[PDB]
Amino acid sequence: GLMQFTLPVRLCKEIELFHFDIGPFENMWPGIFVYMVHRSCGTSCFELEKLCRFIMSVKKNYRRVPYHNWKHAVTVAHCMYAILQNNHTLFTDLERKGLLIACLCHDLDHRGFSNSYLQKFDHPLAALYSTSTMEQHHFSQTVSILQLEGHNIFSTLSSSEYEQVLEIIRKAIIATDLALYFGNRKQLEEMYQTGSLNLNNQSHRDRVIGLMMTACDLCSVTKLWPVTKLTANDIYAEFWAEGDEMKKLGIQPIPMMDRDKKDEVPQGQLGFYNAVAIPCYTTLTQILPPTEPLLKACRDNLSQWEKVIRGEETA
Ligand SMILES: Cc1nn(C)c(C(=O)Nc2ccn3cc(-c4ccccc4)nc3n2)c1Cl
Ligand SMILES: [Mg+2]
Ligand SMILES: [Zn+2]
Ligand SMILES: [Zn+2]
Repeated sequence: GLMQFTLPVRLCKEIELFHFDIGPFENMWPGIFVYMVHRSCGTSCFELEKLCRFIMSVKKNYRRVPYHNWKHAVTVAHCMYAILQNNHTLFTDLERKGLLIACLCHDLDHRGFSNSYLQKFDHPLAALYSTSTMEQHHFSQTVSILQLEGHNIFSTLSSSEYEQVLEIIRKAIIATDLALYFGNRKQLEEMYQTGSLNLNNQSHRDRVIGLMMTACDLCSVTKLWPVTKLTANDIYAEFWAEGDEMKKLGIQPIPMMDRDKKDEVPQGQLGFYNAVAIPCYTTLTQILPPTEPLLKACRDNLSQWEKVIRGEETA
C-alpha cells in the first residue's frame, strides 16, 4: 500500500464524473483501470503484479475492431466505477471486485458481429451457445485468462468466494446481451412500482447488476455530445460491415446495418434513445438515484439528435 496509483490533476478530478472520456492514449488505460480498482475496492483487493498481468492478457484478447475494442472495455469499466463510487454502501466487497473485472472482460475477443450474424453464418460458437452466443464466449475467454499461470487475481479468495465472484462475473457478462435487457428492465420496473424490489434478495440483486451492466455498456449515449457523436461513427462502422456480410449471405440487413441508409442515422438514434437508452437510465435512476447524471446526459444527447433531424446541426 506504500505504492499508490495517481493520475494527473485533470484526470483525478474528471474520472469521478459519469461523462469522463478516458482519452486517446491507450498506454494510460491500464493505469486508469488500476486506479479505479484501488479506489472502489481497496489497494489490498488484488496483488498489483497479478492484476497488471491479467489486464495486459485481457487487452491482448480484444481485437482491432472499430467499436467493440479495448477502449470500449475500459470505458464500460469506468461507467461501473462511477456507479459504484456514488452508491458505495449498496455493494459488497466481492461485487465491487467482480463488476469492474466483468466490465473489462465483457466483450473479450469480439469480432464486430452480433449474435444474429453468427446464427445466419452458422458460426461454430452458435452450435456451442444457442442464446447469448457472443456473451457466453466473452465469459469463456475470461475464465481462460483467469486460469493462465500468474493470472489468478482472485487467489486469496476461498473456493466458495471464488465461485461467488465468477458467478457475479458470468451473470454480469451475460446481462450485456441487449436481447435480455428488455425482459430484465420490465421486471425491475414492475418490482419498483409495486414496492416488491428487495436488494437483500439475490435474484433481485442479479437484475439490478444486469441493468447496471446495460447502463455501462450503452454509456457512450451519456457522454458530452462531441464524444457521443464521434463514437456513433465507430458503432456504425461495425453495424455497416455486419450489414455488408449479411448481403454477402444473400440476406437483407436490418436498416441500422445498411450503409446505404446513412442519411436515416439521426432518426435511428432518436428511435434507439426512446425505445432503449432513456428507459434504461430512467429505471436505473429510480433504483439508484445518484446515477441521475447518466439519465440527464442521455436526455441532452437525445435533444442533440433531434437538432440534427431538424437540420440545425450536421452529422
Ligand atoms: C451505444 C449504443 N450501443 N448500441 C447497441 C446502440 C444501438 O443499438 N444503436 C442503434 C439502435 C437502433 N438503430 C436503428 C438505426 C437506424 C439507422 C439508419 C436507418 C434506420 C435505422 N440506428 C440504430 N442504432 C448504441 Cl447507439
Ligand atoms: Mg455491443
Ligand atoms: Zn457485448
Ligand atoms: Zn460492450
